[PDB]
Amino acid sequence: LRNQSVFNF
Amino acid sequence: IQRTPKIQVYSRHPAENGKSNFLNCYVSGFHPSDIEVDLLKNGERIEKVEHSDLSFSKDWSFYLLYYTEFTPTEKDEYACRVNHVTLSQPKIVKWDRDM
Amino acid sequence: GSHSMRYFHTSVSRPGRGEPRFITVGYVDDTLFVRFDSDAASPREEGRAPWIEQEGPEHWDRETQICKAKAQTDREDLRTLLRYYNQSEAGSHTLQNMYGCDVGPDGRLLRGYHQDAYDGKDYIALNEDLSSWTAADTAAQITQRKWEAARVAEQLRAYLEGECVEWLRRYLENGKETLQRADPPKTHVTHHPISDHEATLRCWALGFYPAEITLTWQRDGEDQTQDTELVETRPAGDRTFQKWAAVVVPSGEEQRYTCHVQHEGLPKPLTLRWEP
Repeated sequence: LRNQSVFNF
Repeated sequence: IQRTPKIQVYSRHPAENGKSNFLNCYVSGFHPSDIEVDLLKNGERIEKVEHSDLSFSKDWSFYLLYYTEFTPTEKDEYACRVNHVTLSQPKIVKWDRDM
Repeated sequence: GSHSMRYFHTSVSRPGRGEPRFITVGYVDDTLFVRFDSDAASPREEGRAPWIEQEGPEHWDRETQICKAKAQTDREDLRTLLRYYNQSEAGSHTLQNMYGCDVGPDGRLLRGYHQDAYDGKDYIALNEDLSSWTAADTAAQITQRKWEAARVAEQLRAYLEGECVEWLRRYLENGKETLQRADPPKTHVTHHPISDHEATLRCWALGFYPAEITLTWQRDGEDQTQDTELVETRPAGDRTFQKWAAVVVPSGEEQRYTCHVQHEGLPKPLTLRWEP
């Protein structure tokens, strides 16, 4: 199951 | 900046003349990911060769498996031909049923 | 015994040839179970193992949506990195990310991972504490400052210790037939006279799973670490792996050499010699 969280550099 | 591929050519099962098998060309340890791999039969490109999905090792270098079903004979020669940005010319590695 | 789940992601820009290609794959140990490719006819998270096929349509929509949103964030991040490294917009660049968890035989968390690389080099990694970062350079420190301000490590820790471990446990149970079966290596030693002064001894291991293995040669009971040629472990294409180790021996001294094989599938390490 993937992590649904989104993070940008 | 860049890492040249390591190349291994081998069969899925031990080679037996006349018995169906798979010819594999495993390329690993390379960067960047773009790479051209051909499987050769008596120096000519085998058509419809399949390949695994791009993945990479702990050190970020990439690896791919290229494969085709084949029936080895005594007289047919097989090889893998690789081109990558790190190579001035295509690198050919012959299938040696002992490697 | 111990198990891992990992998701791998690669974005490769190609200026002048459309948008970056995005490919992501998921593994449990050495078994691929899902893939997503932005260049596919209908890009979606696709099952690649029988034990994942039981997951419902809701599951596949969830994973597909995450892949599509990760492909977009990666395109944005590739633009960001051009700025951080003062680079031209003309060249092709690569962004890689790997995250996941390791569990023991008891299914308890051993360690969590979340790490990124730019153009094949370390960029930023979540430390083992799941609370602090290792930035490779002053460009990654900009991302570190942003990620500390946004408490990203806390969000990652919650996933790695929660969903990651529970779903790894679920997949190990659903796939117990294969994921929890070790296939020991099939072994043999070959001999190739090179000349009349030297010969090659090659020790083989075939048909094993998982990929982790140790093959070593000894001469009179002493490890031949420097004089051994070891090929990288390689996939056979039937889930199993292969490996060989070779030594160049002085003619007539073959019986002084022994090959040693260690693998999860073996209750005891194996000792082999060239027969006859």
